[PDB]
Amino acid sequence: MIKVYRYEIVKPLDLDWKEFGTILRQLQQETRFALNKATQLAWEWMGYSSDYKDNHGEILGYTNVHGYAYHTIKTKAYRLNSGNLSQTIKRATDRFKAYQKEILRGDMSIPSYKRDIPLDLIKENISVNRMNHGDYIASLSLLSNPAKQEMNVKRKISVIIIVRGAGKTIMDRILSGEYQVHASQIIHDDRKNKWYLNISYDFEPQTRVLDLNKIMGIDLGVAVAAYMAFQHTPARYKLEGGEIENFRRQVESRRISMLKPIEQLRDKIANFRDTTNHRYSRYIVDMAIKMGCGTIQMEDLDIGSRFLQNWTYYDLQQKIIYKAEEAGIKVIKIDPQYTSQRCSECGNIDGQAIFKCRACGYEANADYNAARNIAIPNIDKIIAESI
Amino acid sequence: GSMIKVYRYEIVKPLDLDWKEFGTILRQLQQETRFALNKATQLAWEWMGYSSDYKDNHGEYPKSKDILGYTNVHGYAYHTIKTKAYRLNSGNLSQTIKRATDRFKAYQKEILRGDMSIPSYKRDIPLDLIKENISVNRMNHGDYIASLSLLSNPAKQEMNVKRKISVIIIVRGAGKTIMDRILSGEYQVHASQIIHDDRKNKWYLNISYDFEPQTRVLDLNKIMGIDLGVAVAAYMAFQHTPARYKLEGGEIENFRRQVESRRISMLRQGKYAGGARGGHGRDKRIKPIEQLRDKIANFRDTTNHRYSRYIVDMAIKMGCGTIQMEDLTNIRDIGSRFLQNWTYYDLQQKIIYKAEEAGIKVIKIDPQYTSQRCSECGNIDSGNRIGQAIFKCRACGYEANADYNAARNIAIPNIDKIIAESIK
DNA sequence: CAAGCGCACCTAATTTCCTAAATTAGAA
DNA sequence: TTCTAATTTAG
RNA sequence: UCGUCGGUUCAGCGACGAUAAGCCGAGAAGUGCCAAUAAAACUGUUAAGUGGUUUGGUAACGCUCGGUAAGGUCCGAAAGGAGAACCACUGAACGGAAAUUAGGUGCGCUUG
Ligand SMILES: [Mg+2]
Ligand SMILES: [Mg+2]
Ligand SMILES: [Zn+2]
Ligand SMILES: [Zn+2]
Repeated sequence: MIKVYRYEIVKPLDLDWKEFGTILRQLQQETRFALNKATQLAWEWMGYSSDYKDNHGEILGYTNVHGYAYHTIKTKAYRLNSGNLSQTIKRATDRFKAYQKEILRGDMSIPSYKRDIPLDLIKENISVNRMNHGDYIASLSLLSNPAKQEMNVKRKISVIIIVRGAGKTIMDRILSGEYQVHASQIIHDDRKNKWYLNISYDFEPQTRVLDLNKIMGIDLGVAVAAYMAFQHTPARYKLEGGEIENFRRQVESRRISMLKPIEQLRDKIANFRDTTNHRYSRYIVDMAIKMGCGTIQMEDLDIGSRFLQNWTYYDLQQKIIYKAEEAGIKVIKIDPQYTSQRCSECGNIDGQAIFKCRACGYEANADYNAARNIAIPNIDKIIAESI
Repeated sequence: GSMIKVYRYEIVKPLDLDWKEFGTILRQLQQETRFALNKATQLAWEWMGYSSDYKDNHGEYPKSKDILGYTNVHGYAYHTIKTKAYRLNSGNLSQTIKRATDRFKAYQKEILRGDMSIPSYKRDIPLDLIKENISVNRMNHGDYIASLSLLSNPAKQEMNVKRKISVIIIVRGAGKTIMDRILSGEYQVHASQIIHDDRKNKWYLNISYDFEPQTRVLDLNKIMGIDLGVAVAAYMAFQHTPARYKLEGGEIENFRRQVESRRISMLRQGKYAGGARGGHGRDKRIKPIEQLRDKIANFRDTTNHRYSRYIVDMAIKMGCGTIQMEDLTNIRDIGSRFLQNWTYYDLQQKIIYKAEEAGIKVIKIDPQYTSQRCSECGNIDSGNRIGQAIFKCRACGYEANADYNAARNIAIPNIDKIIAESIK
């Protein structure tokens, strides 16, 4: 629903980077003053003040803590926009109400705010418009009428933001109407000395319904117990078998030093293999329902180079199929052929740590490549056509 | 005198109490310590807010004696927390509060400027014990008993503990040398703490004490230099003698990589795990890595303890009086050193306090071209040759390991001034 | 694999601290 | 009546 | 292979536990979901517009708080038994506690 994305600020559109930078640092002092004062006033509002406060010298007229704080801090913080001051004060007082019980009990001292504090912004005070020559501009309303006059920054402060990549996909929907702005912030990073514009956006999450056209493959890996990949998204999931290696070392050592006892150790092995299969099968199907795939392609089932070595391989299929087919997903058993020794990037049919295509040069994890290769619709034939 | 050190003693059995009553007390007082620490920090921040509003509205700062009724924020904090943390000893509560307010007073400028957040104190806070509230007496038979004053007058009439709480402590090994000196008078017990170790479910009596260091006769013109190398954990060289002493690593990050790999492997396994591992909060889901609590920290602590002792012993064995090392605050050539994620500050901090017990002065110098300057000719080639291993300069043909010429350089007195006057 | 957000959990670097004097209440 | 442990507060 | 005990850390050794990267119970502070309700603030002649507050329920949560194995000896046929009593090795080291800053990691949602 409410997600954020950073857009680094290139340069001020009408100001210099010195005059613009100075204004931001003054608005940062007023933001931090408002955040700390709103905590003091929320500290008094809850009746937490000590006796000496209103005894030697120092109901209130308003209804909420935000109302009492906003009017008190309004006088001094006269540079921030009146809208943005409400959002800054709301953050401080909502954090005090969140931590109220720990503050009273004594499990926490007091909420604190860092020096390089973000500058809040409301929906109506941020607007992104695209210029015809492929430029992205974000007009920001940051100053109040008294501050605009003194600072000679009349109109809004426009900044150019680098929008390239996933941002251009999100941003181009904000301008159309699919995504709508909710709030915003102007963050500062001291390790790059760059200003950012976090534009939170509100949307309707996509409803993922099972599709018989999206395919999720499974790779019985060598260093990973299982690997999952998709050809419609770079998303990947891996069923690592760190617990399986430890159990096999445990049993072997106990078998050596065990020389009924052997009968009980064999019974434990059968249970572990079955339960691990249940956990492994459920994860595979759950990571398929999440991605909206309705087809699970995999191999058909000695020890092999596969990570599981000796294992109830046939039992795992009869639990992958049963769990997948309880949710509408079908299973296609595709022979391995040369899926591992093939390039998913340029279709180069042609150690095992990283696979590097000799022509295309794509280098990625071998188990991941063997999973994308399996994931291709009807990979079995297209390899057979080349071989 | 002049040095303070601690030694833990394990508490085996509480005399005249069960382990289910003493454990209940020790955790009740572990919550009043957290309350006192956290509430006394609120009063320091509150009083600071009052002062800022007073100066703007009245010209000059207010006086605590006239508004709070006390000459310090510590006294007012004691007056307000005394009614709620009524189980702690008054002495112990006073020291606990003093730590909270002194921390605030030390970093008050940073707190106002936003550079430092207001301190917040955790659940498993150690329990404070003053010098006057700790007494160790050993019976003839050979069993040490520590008498502790942990309770207040209302508490001693609610828990039915008429006198101090006596606990049996194990005193063996180097703890026997320290304790027998405390019972004599060579060492004076300072304010101490009670700590809980979660891995073994054991309570330790961390006793801090004061001891006069031994003063060996060591010339101050003898300097040993230490270089944290790339193929060796640390290298030591001297200017006067062509003697080298090297601390080859052996096992340094083998431990760290084999602990993080399990920690990530355990957490990643939680996504597909047994039914009982989910649905019981954060602790029961991250529970498998609770066996890896401080294995890395303890391994790096003991390993650095051995290295510092070896380094200081070589300085004493060769008669060295000054130990010059690098000031790595500038963050120079990290990762490529033999130690990669090691605690280079724990090694340096340990050498300092283990050299002052030996009467050895420690001087940190600014590492600038230290590993690039040939130690015989004195010609700082901006580009030496090889990245590591053998280093051959071109004014003299001097050949040696890059870690021995980086330890024969730090060993030169006032080399920090010399190097600058070779580039300006 | 990458990037935003929310949370918590680790580890390194770094600083500060590791009270006393006087008064009172309870016990022999 | 002495005194040893606990409380209180200045610096 | 990972842990428990042998005064602390590290390693070894002796005995023991291990499917422990496992099993289980209550509950309602937070997220999520559901049903009621609509404050502050802003822009506006008003009207209206933006914004989302407050209460209850539910129990899916890296939701909260917890429980669960591990030296010898002894009683107990055996389970089991009081954190009951007693006994328990070799080498190196043995200055810590709290907080803060910074970096990283994992989990969950969205997107490429
Ligand atoms: Mg051990
Ligand atoms: Mg030992
Ligand atoms: Zn290719
Ligand atoms: Zn040279």
